[PDB]
Amino acid sequence: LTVGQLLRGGRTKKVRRSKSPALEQCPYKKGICLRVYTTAPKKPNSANRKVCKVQLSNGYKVLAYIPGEGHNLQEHSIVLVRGGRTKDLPGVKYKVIRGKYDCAGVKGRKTSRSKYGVKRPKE
Amino acid sequence: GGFEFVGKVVSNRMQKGVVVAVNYVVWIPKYKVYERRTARHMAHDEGNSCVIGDIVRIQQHRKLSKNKAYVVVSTLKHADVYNAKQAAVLNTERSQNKLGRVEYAESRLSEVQQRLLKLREMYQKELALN
Amino acid sequence: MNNLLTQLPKHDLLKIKLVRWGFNKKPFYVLSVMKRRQARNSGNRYEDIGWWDPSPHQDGNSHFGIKFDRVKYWLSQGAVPTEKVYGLFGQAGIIPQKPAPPKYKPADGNADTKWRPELQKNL
RNA sequence: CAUAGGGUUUGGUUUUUGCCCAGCCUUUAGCUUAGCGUUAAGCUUAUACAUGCUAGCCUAAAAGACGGCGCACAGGUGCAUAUUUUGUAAGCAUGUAAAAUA
RNA sequence: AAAGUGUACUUUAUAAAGUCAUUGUAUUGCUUACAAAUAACUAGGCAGUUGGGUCGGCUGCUAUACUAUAGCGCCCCAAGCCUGAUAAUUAGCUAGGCGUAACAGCGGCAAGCCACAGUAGCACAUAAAAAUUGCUACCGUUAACGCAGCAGUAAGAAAGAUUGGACAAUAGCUUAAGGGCAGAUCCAGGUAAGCGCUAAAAUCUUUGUG
RNA sequence: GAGCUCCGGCUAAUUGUGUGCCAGCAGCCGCGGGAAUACACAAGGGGCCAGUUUAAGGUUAAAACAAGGCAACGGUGUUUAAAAACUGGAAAUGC
RNA sequence: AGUCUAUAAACGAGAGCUGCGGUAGCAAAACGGAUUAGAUACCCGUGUAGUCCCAGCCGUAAAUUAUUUAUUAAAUUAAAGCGCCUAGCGAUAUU
RNA sequence: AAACCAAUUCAAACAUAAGCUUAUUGUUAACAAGGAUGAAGUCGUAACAAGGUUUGCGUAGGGGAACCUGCUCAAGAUUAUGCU
RNA sequence: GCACUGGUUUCAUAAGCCAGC
RNA sequence: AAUGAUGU
Ligand SMILES: [K+]
Ligand SMILES: [K+]
Ligand SMILES: [K+]
Ligand SMILES: [K+]
Ligand SMILES: [K+]
Ligand SMILES: [K+]
Ligand SMILES: [K+]
Ligand SMILES: [K+]
Ligand SMILES: [Mg+2]
Ligand SMILES: [Mg+2]
Ligand SMILES: [Mg+2]
Ligand SMILES: [Mg+2]
Ligand SMILES: [Mg+2]
Ligand SMILES: [Mg+2]
Ligand SMILES: [Mg+2]
Ligand SMILES: [Mg+2]
Ligand SMILES: [Mg+2]
Ligand SMILES: [Mg+2]
Ligand SMILES: [Mg+2]
Ligand SMILES: [Mg+2]
Ligand SMILES: [Mg+2]
Ligand SMILES: [Mg+2]
Ligand SMILES: [Mg+2]
Ligand SMILES: [Mg+2]
Ligand SMILES: [Mg+2]
Ligand SMILES: [Mg+2]
Repeated sequence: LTVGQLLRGGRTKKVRRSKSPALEQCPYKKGICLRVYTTAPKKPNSANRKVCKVQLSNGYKVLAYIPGEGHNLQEHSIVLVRGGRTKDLPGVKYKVIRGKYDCAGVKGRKTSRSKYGVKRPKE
Repeated sequence: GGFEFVGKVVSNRMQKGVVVAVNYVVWIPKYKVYERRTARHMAHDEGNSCVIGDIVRIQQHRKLSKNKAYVVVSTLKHADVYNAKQAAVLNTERSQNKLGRVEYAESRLSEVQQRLLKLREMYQKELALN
Repeated sequence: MNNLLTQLPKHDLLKIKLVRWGFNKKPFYVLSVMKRRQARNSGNRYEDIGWWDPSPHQDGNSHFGIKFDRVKYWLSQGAVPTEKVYGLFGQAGIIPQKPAPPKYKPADGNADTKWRPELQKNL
């Protein structure tokens, strides 16, 4: 650009979007489950992945993935949601933190207990 | 700052008033250049005879009105004003007589020579002062 | 940033005051010329003139620094030292010692423990 | 006291553009956690508030403020404000004027 | 003026002093210029609006400068003034601070300036002043109150500490009889920034025994 | 000594058993269809350490004033043109 | 007496629209005959608007190579003033 | 005292909080459309070779759908037998 | 009739086919 | 001479 163009607002700073817009720049958000069901992934994968529809405390509704093996989530259950995208599931951009208010940890887990909300066995 | 300015007269429509334009520059740290800007100032004219197009000098003064806080001190250049009567006389002189190719060229040469001779004398005087 | 004041107060007095600049139970003081009615550690000053370390060192002495020329200048202008500053100036020999009034109140029997609950817990 | 890159686009190569990762600084969540000394600190609501406390001291025209001095100092917040402000620079007449010392 | 003055007040077989009242060479200051985020899918804006003349603009008590901020207000007179103007969105500003070789970018800590105290209009308060001063209307609870003072409670939120001790020190208010007041401040309690040290005994540390 | 996390490649660190495109993993490329160093568990090993590993913000990994393109895709249909910026030029007439 | 253009204006293929005049040849649409599993297309026969003249409207093209100075056969090199682009995808959004 | 200061009282003027209207700010709606995505439905074969009628731009008309036809234009069309 | 289950098939799946219900 | 299922 010429000197004149630069002076007259020639350059504009690039703007980048967030990956979890529903969190409103917050690490976590509380919500209540509306529906719990399963969905199939895209090609070339094949499985029945567990997902739930949650309404956040700010009024937004998003799809959340439930990690681990098995869950006790039903409709009208309080959960805590964080960022994180499941690549094979289209439209799922959030995950449920396990071990918190209503969700419980995976039974029988021995490794990576922290990521699945399992306490250290005292026995 | 803003004690004194030199600018051009852009409005003489007020009673004992005038508007003067000023040029100045501002440093832009990010692009390392000077940006040219302009401003307008209203000044008090006691003579009340300024002409649009004059170059004048204004100086800081006590506030006189809402937008007038300067006074005109001096005029550095007077704007030209068309005068029909003088122009008509010049046209009559030009049409009074005509010269041929040779006569006009010779007259032009003589006039240049006389101007050159006087200029040389002035330059020598300047060197003598040095 | 902290440009020193130049105009003298019109409705208050100038004083020479001690400013607390220590640590927990490690006092340290700076002497400055400040308006009488202000915050203790306000940034409004006319000049910093000295420092004082009230605790003893290995040599058994306390250490005090002061500008001899500027102290006289501000005393002439009208700056009034506080009670403690008078003591420092009196001992340092800048000005004669200021007499103190007679005392009749029975002195405090708990001066270094009354205000320290940690000691009282052991007591 | 002075400028470091790697992964990826499936015939090969070259080239252009996009995407992801490694540092430092700052808050929460899961699991886990003996003690002492100390530095810097209380990062969402100008949402609604039970209770205690934060500014009084002195004197007296008949034992009492009505009078004097303070509350023009401290402490809290950032609603409003694009300029009313903030950050800087500049300007504003005179031997300070009178009188026999005849 | 860290001063002078008094048909004034208080203390004294010991007296120096302070208290109250009053006093300053003009008797507490206005103005201008430059810089500082987006923004044209905001193109016209202004009529007290731009300029000129008379009058007003108080709180006296040196003398001149031919009246010595100002459309700040009334009356009259001339048509001018602005034009990236006008209208919108967002934000307390400076700066310490964090990343970067720098340029640039972003805005937790100490301090300075400005604004505000449930909302709005007013009276005092000029010159250094309204959280803890008044009047009126309105909003929310119940004629009253408004914790954005310290501690504390409820709701909201992913996430916000004790209804603690002391005036011993620093700073401040009052007081000549040497005192009084204080959630400023200094200390303690609570919360895995950070920094330092301990978590094993040893001729009972030859810095010993004698 | 004590916990948290990781061991296909980027990136320091492997064997066994179970599962059989199921259950699940995943920052990116991607793993699982009966012979899995990538899923679950056991052992062994790597990193950091009273801490450790996600998530969410500021900045860097040259968005280009120092310093990018219109030659992968972008110069607009053409000309005239009293703001601004930069800056001297070879014109008119007659058979 | 210049370069460039923020802003503003004029000129502007073919098709299309309104009125007036003209209509040979050609030819959207339309109607028949064939081809083909189907032919709603390509091929053959007829054939209206249109193509033409005058007066208005519309302002759109795969509507040429960016403009200027110096050098140069070009090129290359260095400057002056602008417009446009910042992964793709997606509106008859609103004004 | 006819002056000044501190009060009570009625009257007139001034502006104003409050108050009224206001575009259209947001919520909301039967219904009719559009776009994006989804391991293995259906009809045709439009483009890529001369793609089997060269491709495409502007505009008009027509067709279940891709597409087809008229008018000018672009090449983003690579195109082999002179003379007498 | 479909539906459902199993077999067949394949590297695996879908479809197809076959049998039962 | 219309058609050529998915994954690798
Ligand atoms: K698992
Ligand atoms: K807050
Ligand atoms: K007094
Ligand atoms: K207010
Ligand atoms: K065009
Ligand atoms: K045309
Ligand atoms: K064309
Ligand atoms: K580009
Ligand atoms: Mg794991
Ligand atoms: Mg670094
Ligand atoms: Mg007193
Ligand atoms: Mg604000
Ligand atoms: Mg108020
Ligand atoms: Mg105050
Ligand atoms: Mg409140
Ligand atoms: Mg509080
Ligand atoms: Mg004191
Ligand atoms: Mg933690
Ligand atoms: Mg390795
Ligand atoms: Mg790995
Ligand atoms: Mg594993
Ligand atoms: Mg065909
Ligand atoms: Mg075809
Ligand atoms: Mg074709
Ligand atoms: Mg052409
Ligand atoms: Mg088919």
